[PDB]
Amino acid sequence: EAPAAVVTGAAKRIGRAIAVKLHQTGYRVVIHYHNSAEAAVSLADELNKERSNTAVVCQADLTNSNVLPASCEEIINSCFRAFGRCDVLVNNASAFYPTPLVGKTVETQVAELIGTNAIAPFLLTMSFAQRQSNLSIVNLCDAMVDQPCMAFSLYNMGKHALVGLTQSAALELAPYGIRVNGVAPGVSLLPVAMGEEEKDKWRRKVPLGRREASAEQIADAVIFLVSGSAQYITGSIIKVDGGLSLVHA
Amino acid sequence: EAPAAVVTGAAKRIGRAIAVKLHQTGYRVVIHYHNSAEAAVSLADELNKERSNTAVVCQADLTNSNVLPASCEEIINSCFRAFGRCDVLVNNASAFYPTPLVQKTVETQVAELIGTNAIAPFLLTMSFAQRQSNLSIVNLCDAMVDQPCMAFSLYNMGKHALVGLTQSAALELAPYGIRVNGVAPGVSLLPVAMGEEEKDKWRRKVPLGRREASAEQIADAVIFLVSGSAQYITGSIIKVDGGLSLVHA
Amino acid sequence: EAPAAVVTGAAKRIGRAIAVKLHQTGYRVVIHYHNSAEAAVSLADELNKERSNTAVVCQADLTNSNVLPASCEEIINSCFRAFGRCDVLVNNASAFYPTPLVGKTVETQVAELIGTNAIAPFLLTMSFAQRQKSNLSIVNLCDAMVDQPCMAFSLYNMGKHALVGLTQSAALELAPYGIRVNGVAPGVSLLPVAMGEEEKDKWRRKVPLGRREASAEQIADAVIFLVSGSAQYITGSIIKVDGGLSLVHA
Amino acid sequence: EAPAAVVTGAAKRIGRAIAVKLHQTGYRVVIHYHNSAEAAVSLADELNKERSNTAVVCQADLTNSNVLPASCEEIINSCFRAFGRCDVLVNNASAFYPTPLVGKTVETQVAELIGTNAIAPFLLTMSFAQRQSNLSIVNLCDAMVDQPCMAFSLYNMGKHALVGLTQSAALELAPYGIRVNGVAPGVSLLPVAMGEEEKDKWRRKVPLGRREASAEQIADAVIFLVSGSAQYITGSIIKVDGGLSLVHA
Ligand SMILES: NC(=O)C1=CN([C@@H]2O[C@H](COP(=O)(O)OP(=O)(O)OC[C@H]3O[C@@H](n4cnc5c(N)ncnc54)[C@H](OP(=O)(O)O)[C@@H]3O)[C@@H](O)[C@H]2O)C=CC1
Ligand SMILES: NC(=O)C1=CN([C@@H]2O[C@H](COP(=O)(O)OP(=O)(O)OC[C@H]3O[C@@H](n4cnc5c(N)ncnc54)[C@H](OP(=O)(O)O)[C@@H]3O)[C@@H](O)[C@H]2O)C=CC1
Ligand SMILES: NC(=O)C1=CN([C@@H]2O[C@H](COP(=O)(O)OP(=O)(O)OC[C@H]3O[C@@H](n4cnc5c(N)ncnc54)[C@H](OP(=O)(O)O)[C@@H]3O)[C@@H](O)[C@H]2O)C=CC1
Ligand SMILES: NC(=O)C1=CN([C@@H]2O[C@H](COP(=O)(O)OP(=O)(O)OC[C@H]3O[C@@H](n4cnc5c(N)ncnc54)[C@H](OP(=O)(O)O)[C@@H]3O)[C@@H](O)[C@H]2O)C=CC1
Ligand SMILES: Cc1cc2c(cc1C)N1C(=NC(N)=NC1(C)C)N2
Ligand SMILES: Cc1cc2c(cc1C)N1C(=NC(N)=NC1(C)C)N2
Ligand SMILES: Cc1cc2c(cc1C)N1C(=NC(N)=NC1(C)C)N2
Repeated sequence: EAPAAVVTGAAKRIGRAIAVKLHQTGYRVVIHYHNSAEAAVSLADELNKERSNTAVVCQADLTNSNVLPASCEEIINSCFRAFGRCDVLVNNASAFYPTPLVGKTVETQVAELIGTNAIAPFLLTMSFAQRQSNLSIVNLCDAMVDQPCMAFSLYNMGKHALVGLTQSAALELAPYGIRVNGVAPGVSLLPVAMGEEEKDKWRRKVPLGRREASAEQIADAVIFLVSGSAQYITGSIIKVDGGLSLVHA
Repeated sequence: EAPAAVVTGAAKRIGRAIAVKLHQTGYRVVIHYHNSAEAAVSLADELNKERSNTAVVCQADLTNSNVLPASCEEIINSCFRAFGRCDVLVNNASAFYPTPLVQKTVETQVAELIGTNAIAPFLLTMSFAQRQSNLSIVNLCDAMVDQPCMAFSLYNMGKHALVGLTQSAALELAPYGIRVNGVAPGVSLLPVAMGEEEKDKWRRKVPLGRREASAEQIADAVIFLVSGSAQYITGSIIKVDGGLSLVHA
Repeated sequence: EAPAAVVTGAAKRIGRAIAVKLHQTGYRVVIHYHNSAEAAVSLADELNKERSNTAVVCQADLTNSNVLPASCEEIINSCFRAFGRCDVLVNNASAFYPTPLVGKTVETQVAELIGTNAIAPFLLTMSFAQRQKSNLSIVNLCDAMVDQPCMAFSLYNMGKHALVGLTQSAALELAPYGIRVNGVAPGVSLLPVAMGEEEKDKWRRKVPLGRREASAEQIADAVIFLVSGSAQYITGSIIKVDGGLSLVHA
Repeated sequence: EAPAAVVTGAAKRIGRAIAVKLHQTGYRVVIHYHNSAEAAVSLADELNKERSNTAVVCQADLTNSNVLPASCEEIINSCFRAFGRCDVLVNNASAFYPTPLVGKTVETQVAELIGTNAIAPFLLTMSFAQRQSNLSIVNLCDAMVDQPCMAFSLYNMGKHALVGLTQSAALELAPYGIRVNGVAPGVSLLPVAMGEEEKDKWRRKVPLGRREASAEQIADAVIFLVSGSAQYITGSIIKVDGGLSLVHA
């Protein structure tokens, strides 16, 4: 009987790529989504047409609040309800937007950027662990956290917190046989609303090929970390950035 | 006239040593505190005896909540109301306690640990910057963040987020001439409630002299970073750890 | 036609496991060695028994010297001579022993530890790149514990740090030629056969993930990933394979 | 009696600023140099005019070779011969030039870049420690070593090695009371042969003031690390880079 995985923010883009590649490897998947209901259901439909009763959707807001723990617990519960087990958690969902130091309130900005990128991963990790084979968690990090975009403090804080979670949880969950690792893209699929000229400015900075990573390339590193070929790896973050983080100003 | 500094959690231990040292260097000081009212008032009294009208107290809970932004605005504002300027911010206040992944409600644990260690520092940084010469911010980090204590995930997340804030704010505030740096203790004054035997266990691990840092030694590094001797340093984090972080398991 | 790989220090242990997995994946290999001559020749023999003329050996001392560049060029040359191409270089060979700051001379310690761990990797990378005439890559065997080093191993540690710098520098510089450069950083893997079990257990007990050392094959699995089409966008990265060891405070 | 310091490559630029400031602080100094004999003697003359018998020169090639240990041993001996003691070692001398992977031989390139930047620091460290109040070593590192200049692999290798030495020697020498630390410039005094256009190009990248560090600014951080205000600091590398290393491509 097939293992099962939760992928957060899996309706589109990198999360969908990761859900698809896990499914093709033999996983049943929970496709978490927030606003993208149609895309989520559409993906689950495609996956179920390939193998029946192997995909489900689960809607959750991952903004920080006093109910975020309940929400995270429910996402994990959804995997146990559909599949009877939960082998892999992929923390992919991420809010990303500028929060200049010098319109959402600042309260909202902190709640969304810290909640999605860091607090929700921690609460999902807690629920995943409490409910417990090749068990692992993969966190989607950011290769450029030490050379950040100007005016993105809250986003940067959240991704650095996520690094701290990866290490702390790797350490504490190791005795339970749960590995915890990260994949850190540089530039991968560009924002939908980004103009082509602005996309090319990013592409030209990448040493390896002057192009963004495909979603599938990101997913490839996720698949490695969840596989038997990574059974000794925990607390590691693999950059998948085409050399981008190595380029000086 | 004399420059002014806000020091958070400045009633006792390291924050106290920082407040004293800045005051001895010629700063007027706001001593922020949460529960230690008697100690804070007592410190202001002692400093004011040295030089009249140079120390005040400001009480605030730095727990994350929808009122935290207003609280942080108020702290900065207290420095302006007392001293008519605010030249230095020291983010020292910190909650610290275990938050096991497998085990106060979880939402309280999040609010306290992430609020004090990261979100309060971000909001203070915003309030400080907006209100704006040798301007700088010093964040109290942690030298052991990459080799964390077992079961301290939320604390570790908060301190990693603080590293992210230090970098992101250094970059963003550099055009305004505000420097942003960190000081990362290893083992300094041990928890008052920790037994002498457990304290000795940590002391024994420290290569440089088999002892913890004094609060004064931590304050020394803060003083350097705020000084004109650090005029070109921003985005740097100075460990003050006696070599502890270099020691393998 | 099959690709070809050079693996340094490939006679035994992790270098051996790397050569074997590459060979199992379809690579032709050069097994470089220094003192383990019988093990190197027998390994290549067992590989050639599996598939004819798919393995050669090349002996070289990788101590720093004025002849080291020539040796390194010859190692790369031996891959082109045998197989007509060189797709993969694995810098695996390593000297490891204490060099306290406070039976070899210091100049010998410098030459062996900096030579094998850093200078020879640089010189091999140079010859590798220059000889290029679809998936080219270099993998450098780093060390997960380089920021929490063993007492009295300054030269070793300096060599492994330099190796980090080479991985980054060569990744940036070689990216325009489509050559990826990455690292694998073991924590504790195969401990010396001769180390007492009670000593081995001291190390094993410190590892979070299973209180055991990595197998050689576990280390090789990461190299195999980095050289594969699943890692085509990865360059300049160093994957720790340490079971959480570098996370553990003193 | 006044303490004594060895500064390598001290005839010009940053090493000169370091020797000057150490001298202004009360230290007697050994001004090591390789080719700059006139500039070295001129500097010794200025310092001895200020305080007689407080400065000496010592010539040495720091290229790697089988006699480099003897040369490093002699530099340390020259401090004992002039001053009767050796309290501080500043590893400042550095060769810097491109060594592309694709008129010096490669053997020479290796010997010069790895010897000056790494092996000579190790051998000086060894001799410093073997001949042994407030003892310390300060290594001049490089803030940009993780985002290196294209075609500078040997230089980068040497500076990364120097980080490893800083850590390993801090750990090993701590029991003897010798601290070991680093200062990592970003862009400071720009090279002798660089056009105005190219100087401005680098200046423009620096967040904090769009200018390079002064030699004195670099020296200020060295002074801090050897001072009594740094007595618990060992194994630390302080970036002095005006935020340069924080800037993405
Ligand atoms: N793409 C890139 O270039 C890079 C990506 N990364 C990281 O890789 C991962 C994937 O990147 P990418 O696919 O571009 O991510 P996206 O920006 O496309 O976001 C992924 C999903 O996050 C979900 N999400 C956003 N806000 C919330 C919220 N409040 N509650 C719940 N879910 C929410 C959304 O779900 P929905 O649509 O259902 O609302 C969204 O589809 C991220 O973690 C990202 O930070 C790192 C660096 C670069
Ligand atoms: N001591 C050490 O060994 C180490 C220290 N550090 C860092 O150095 C800094 C100072 O350390 P140390 O002096 O030991 O710290 P403490 O643990 O003594 O905490 C400092 C102050 O933080 C304040 N604080 C705690 N919770 C809150 C809250 N909810 N709202 C507002 N303020 C709050 C308290 O104020 P009050 O008393 O008024 O209630 C407390 O006195 C901290 O940031 C710490 O993380 C890092 C590594 C180790
Ligand atoms: N095993 C572990 O726990 C760890 C391993 N590593 C790294 O992993 C890699 C593989 O480790 P492992 O298999 O244990 O390494 P070994 O200690 O077994 O050494 C690997 C090979 O290096 C060769 N070598 C040594 N000196 C020279 C020299 N002067 N000239 C040429 N070749 C030489 C030897 O070849 P010969 O036998 O033919 O003389 C030896 O077999 C190394 O780079 C190592 O540093 C990192 C962390 C820990
Ligand atoms: N300046 C900057 O922007 C940056 C500097 N740094 C580091 O800061 C330190 C000082 O920088 P800077 O003053 O610009 O350095 P320089 O390039 O000016 O060199 C310092 C001295 O090193 C000596 N040196 C060079 N080769 C040898 C050799 N073979 N043997 C002995 N001594 C030798 C030279 O002495 P002589 O003149 O007597 O021949 C030279 O004057 C260096 O370690 C450098 O890497 C780091 C990053 C940036
Ligand atoms: C550089 C960079 C980093 C990113 C990033 C885009 C770019 C260009 N993304 C990040 N997170 C999320 N959630 N979405 C997007 C907008 C695609 N991180
Ligand atoms: C190792 C260690 C890390 C610390 C730490 C103590 C120890 C032993 N402290 C931290 N933060 C806060 N707020 N207080 C205290 C308890 C003093 N970090
Ligand atoms: C970026 C940069 C890094 C440097 C550097 C200059 C620049 C611009 N220098 C380095 N080391 C030595 N020895 N001299 C010089 C040339 C001044 N490192």
